[PDB]
Amino acid sequence: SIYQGGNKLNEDDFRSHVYSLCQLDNVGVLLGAGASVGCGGKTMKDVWKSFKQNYPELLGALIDKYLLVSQIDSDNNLVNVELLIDEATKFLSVAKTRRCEDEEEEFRKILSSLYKEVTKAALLTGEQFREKNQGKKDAFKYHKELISKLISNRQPGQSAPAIFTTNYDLALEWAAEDLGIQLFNGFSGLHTRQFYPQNFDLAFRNVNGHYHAYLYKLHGSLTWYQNDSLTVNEVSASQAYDEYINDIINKDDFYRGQHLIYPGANKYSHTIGFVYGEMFRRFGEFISKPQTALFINGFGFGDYHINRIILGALLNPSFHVVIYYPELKEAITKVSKGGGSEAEKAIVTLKNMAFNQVTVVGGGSKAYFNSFVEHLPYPVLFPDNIVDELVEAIANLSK
Amino acid sequence: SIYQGGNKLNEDDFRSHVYSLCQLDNVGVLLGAGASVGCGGKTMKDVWKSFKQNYPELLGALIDKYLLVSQIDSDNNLVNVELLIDEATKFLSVAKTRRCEDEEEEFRKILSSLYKEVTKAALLTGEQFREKNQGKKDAFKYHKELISKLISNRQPGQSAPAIFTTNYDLALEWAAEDLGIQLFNGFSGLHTRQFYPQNFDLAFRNVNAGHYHAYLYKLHGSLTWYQNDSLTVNEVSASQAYDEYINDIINKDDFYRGQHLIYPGANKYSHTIGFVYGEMFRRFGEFISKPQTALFINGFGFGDYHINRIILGALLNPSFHVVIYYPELKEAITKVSKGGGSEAEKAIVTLKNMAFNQVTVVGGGSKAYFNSFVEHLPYPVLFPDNIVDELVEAIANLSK
Amino acid sequence: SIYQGGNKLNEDDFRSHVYSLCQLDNVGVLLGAGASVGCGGKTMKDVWKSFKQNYPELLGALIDKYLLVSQIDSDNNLVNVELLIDEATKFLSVAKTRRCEDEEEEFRKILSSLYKEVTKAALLTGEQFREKNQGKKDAFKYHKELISKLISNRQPGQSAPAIFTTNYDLALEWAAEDLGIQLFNGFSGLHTRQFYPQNFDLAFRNVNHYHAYLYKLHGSLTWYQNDSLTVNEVSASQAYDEYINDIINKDDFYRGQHLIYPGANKYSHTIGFVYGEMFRRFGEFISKPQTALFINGFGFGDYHINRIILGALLNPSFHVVIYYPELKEAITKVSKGGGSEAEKAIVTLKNMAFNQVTVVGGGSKAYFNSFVEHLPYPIVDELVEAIANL
Ligand SMILES: Nc1ncnc2c1ncn2[C@@H]1O[C@H](COP(=O)(O)OP(=O)(O)OC[C@H]2O[C@H](O)[C@H](O)[C@@H]2O)[C@@H](O)[C@H]1O
Ligand SMILES: Nc1ncnc2c1ncn2[C@@H]1O[C@H](COP(=O)(O)OP(=O)(O)OC[C@H]2O[C@H](O)[C@H](O)[C@@H]2O)[C@@H](O)[C@H]1O
Ligand SMILES: Nc1ncnc2c1ncn2[C@@H]1O[C@H](COP(=O)(O)OP(=O)(O)OC[C@H]2O[C@H](O)[C@H](O)[C@@H]2O)[C@@H](O)[C@H]1O
Repeated sequence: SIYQGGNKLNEDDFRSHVYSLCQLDNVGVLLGAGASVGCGGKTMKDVWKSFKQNYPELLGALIDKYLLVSQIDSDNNLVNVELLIDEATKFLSVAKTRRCEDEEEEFRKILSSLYKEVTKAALLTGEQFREKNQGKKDAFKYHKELISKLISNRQPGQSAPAIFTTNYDLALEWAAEDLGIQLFNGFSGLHTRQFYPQNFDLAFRNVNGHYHAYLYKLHGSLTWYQNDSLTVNEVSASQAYDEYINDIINKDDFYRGQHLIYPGANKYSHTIGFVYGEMFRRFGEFISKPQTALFINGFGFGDYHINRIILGALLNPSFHVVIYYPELKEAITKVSKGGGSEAEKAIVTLKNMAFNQVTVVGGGSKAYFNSFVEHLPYPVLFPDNIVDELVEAIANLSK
Repeated sequence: SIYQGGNKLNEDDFRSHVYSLCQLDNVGVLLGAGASVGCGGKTMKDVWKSFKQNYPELLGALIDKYLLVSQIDSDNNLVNVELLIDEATKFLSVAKTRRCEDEEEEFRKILSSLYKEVTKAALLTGEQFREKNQGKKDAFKYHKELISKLISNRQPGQSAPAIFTTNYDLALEWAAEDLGIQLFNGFSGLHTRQFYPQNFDLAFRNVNAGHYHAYLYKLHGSLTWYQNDSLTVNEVSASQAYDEYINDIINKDDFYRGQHLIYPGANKYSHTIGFVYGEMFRRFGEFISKPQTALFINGFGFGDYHINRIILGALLNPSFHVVIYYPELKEAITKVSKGGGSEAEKAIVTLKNMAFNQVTVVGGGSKAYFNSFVEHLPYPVLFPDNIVDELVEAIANLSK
Repeated sequence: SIYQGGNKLNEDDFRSHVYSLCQLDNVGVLLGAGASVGCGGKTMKDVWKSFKQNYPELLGALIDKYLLVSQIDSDNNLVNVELLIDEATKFLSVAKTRRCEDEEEEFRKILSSLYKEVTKAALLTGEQFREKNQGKKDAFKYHKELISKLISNRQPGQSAPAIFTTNYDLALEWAAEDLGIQLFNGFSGLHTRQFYPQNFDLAFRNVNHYHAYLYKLHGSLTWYQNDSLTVNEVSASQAYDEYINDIINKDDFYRGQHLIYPGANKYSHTIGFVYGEMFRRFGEFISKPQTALFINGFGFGDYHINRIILGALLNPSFHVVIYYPELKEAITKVSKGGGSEAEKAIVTLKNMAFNQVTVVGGGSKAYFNSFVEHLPYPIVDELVEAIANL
């Protein structure tokens, strides 16, 4: 269930290790798309089912004329969405050069439908997306505990925690604004909010309140748009819903560059994108510094970039990592049978190393977001220890 | 029924935490109108009960014509005094603007008939208000104990304790004058006492090194303060105050003309002649924005907007600890579970559900009274070997 | 006329004195409603005249039945509307509580008309109010200079400049945003903004870039109190889509205790708390040592600001500079028997025998624009265009 360096580890020692791992100089987390399942989110598996059910006509064309997907994989619902986008874009680009009008519309329809399906699963509240004070609900009660535990475990003279994510939903912002705390994401201004890369080096100070954190979104957001003027703007949720989200969801018009996101395999296709590179540079720079700990939850290991970056970080004798993977036993069994997908071989390789700096936690339902939040400890405000634990010695001498 | 951070803890851990808190850089306390119940005071509910009995026709007119209070709200004892006073003042002002005649005098009578109950309930002793040695009785023992416990625990090179209150009575001055302690109030002189804001930074000093003193802040004025036409604040003794201007209030009727400085109102910013009220709150705000600070609250009912806001906004510091006493706690949770309850019943339950270790809430009914509050305070240890007795700790207890 | 406590000095002495004042520890700038006329602002006189000439049918009722407008002041255009709105709201609340059905609908018309007249003179851009980068226009040019130089004067290790304004229009925010400088106004968040008073003591510092404070005395067009008992804030576009557009382009509709401008709802603690906070912060700043305050665009028509300014003059290190143009006319009016209490208060400061007060009067001598270019002084476009060519 719990492995450290290829061996087996118990529970009490695991808790003691986790407690000691939160006292280092740098602590950070990385949250995937499975972390927001309890708040009302979806998963890429359900997107395929929704697309298949809602659009029964385009699937036939895709499987018949263009041979972009196999029949058995479609029936089993085990197809990769992040890969079909690249093939569809390549097909669209090839046809547009030779002036073939019939194929362009048929591929634009597929792209518009798939993008419409993707965006709808990030609202988390349906039509209630345009209301206010959504952070007071009971669903967003564990994010608040996570933030409180991450920030309360700090000593004066240390650095602030950092949070990395690969989602689009506005759960972290709502949870943080509920408690009245401020997060920094490189934006500033109210009426005209822009992106300034140098706003990541600013911290609070008392002239005569010391509670803040950073937040990096590695794949954009649902409220960021570009006007092609080499600038990026951010607006509120109700403003965005009134502007373009409602039209995209309901009017079923053709998709354009209303909002910038990165669904796909090759992230370098967007040449004029200068945000993605900046965020990944900050991630890589944060990793390299010594005396660092990192907790990973909700990640499916389906990205070449991230799991290629992680592997090279273990040559530093000051980097510790904790990885949660629910369905570990199935992957272990299936790799020995001949092999499986590329996502599972990576996690199997990590488990089998011989360094005492990698820990993998499995166990199905007990390696979820709630359990991960529960494992984090509370600080001890006031540290005799010479007789305090010796009082119970009299009690246990009463056999 | 003791909670911190949403969890629960026992008595021994609570007492150890209380002992730990008392030896910080700064220590303070905040009292309310519930702490004077044991000394002979009364709450606003008794004030309303007396008013409804003593003025039948005024209540009837209010119910029938002016419609300020509904028939169902009054009988079940759920009315409010601050909002009623504010609404009556607004109605009087609009009546004056409309140049009315009967409404003006009727609302003047209504307003003048209300301050009498407050002044009557603020005496704590009755006819013996203008007498000497009032602190020698047995009704002020616990206040003396609290003052002694607060003063004794301090170490050389630290800051003097501070006390805040929202009362009109003199339960603290009588107790402090019996022991010989010299409180600093913000006044000077004997034959003419004036409010100088610059005296809040003065400390005693002996040429050969009495050493015991403390500060007192009254947030809502006092019963012994009157403002002259020269925009000055003067303080007198109890005997002179009783003799000159407060005797006529009880015996006679309709003779209230800004005689004493009190704020029974929900909002005080509309009143634009009071600057001491803004003076005390600056010190209160400055006190709770310093590192290594602790604060105890007892007798407060969370009925003030400004205090609630300033307390809530002060929890963002990482070196602030607070203890709150609130006797009827289970009922508030039960009423909130249905989504209802008053705003006061919601402010307390919101605080209890925080995820920080820097907040503590105590309930239990009769276990969270003023008498029990003083008992939890620890006596200092003088000479401490304390390292060899811990060896004997196991030996001493050998029953079986 | 340019007099310094009753004496006269050349321009060089004035420049040296203002330079010495600008080299103090604490500085502050106070602006009134007269500062907005440089880009499309309006004064009380013009709006009152327009209301008189547009709705004369209900002015007689306001005088005969309610007794709200002084006839002599109305003819002389010497009436305050800010107090009138507050008393109208009080009257409406009293009528609603008393359950007077006939009288309840009467005050809706006057309140709607007053709010329609008020909001027409605060957009400053008309129908283009909901666009972006509106601070880039040439109209908001001297505001950039004022803010930039005020920030530039401050030396390292000292405090930050403060700005007090009575206008309730989005004027300084555009200039601050387009300049590239952050300002703190006691609000935080993006999706749901709330008012936290304790934000006026924060600062920035690079771990390996300054700011300024703004105090809106009477609120703004964006601050509004929703159904919940909390104070919020919205952007210009959202407010325009929500309520600003309707009240200007609708027949008759009134919500009630919803909006928090201009200094209107002071009878509610939830709404009066912010006003009290601004008053307290102003008073606290005024009563600090070695402070210099610059006044401009204020008509001295308030019974509260004048007295609190007068009381603070006890300290020998509190300098006040006033910019009131019509000084010689004031002297001529004072010469005869007739006079006004406001102008008597204004001319009282000229009876001082110490070199701290300096009153500037005349024509262009004391204007909000001219006041801007009195403080001392402290490409990319070509490259941007070259890049934009592709
Ligand atoms: N309740 C739960 N709590 C935690 N983890 C869970 C839970 N339920 C399932 N899981 C695990 O959550 C995981 C679900 O994996 P998926 O979200 O499809 O893969 P990814 O995270 O790489 O996709 C993120 C995409 O978002 C970007 O836009 C890019 O397109 C990324 O590819 C499995 O391990 C489940 O067992
Ligand atoms: N024996 C007791 N010992 C301690 N506390 C007690 C006791 N009995 C009751 N309490 C608590 O004492 C508290 C007071 O009951 P509340 O009805 O809020 O008092 P008020 O209405 O007279 O005015 C209270 C303040 O609110 C106003 O705005 C003014 O600022 C007043 O100062 C409750 O928690 C009681 O349970
Ligand atoms: N270009 C100009 N240059 C100089 N002064 C000017 C200019 N244009 C106008 N003025 C002067 O600007 C002045 C405008 O005076 P008022 O608008 O009454 O002052 P406030 O609103 O700031 O005062 C606030 C109070 O007003 C409310 O009623 C409440 O009582 C508020 O508390 C006149 O003297 C003009 O000559």
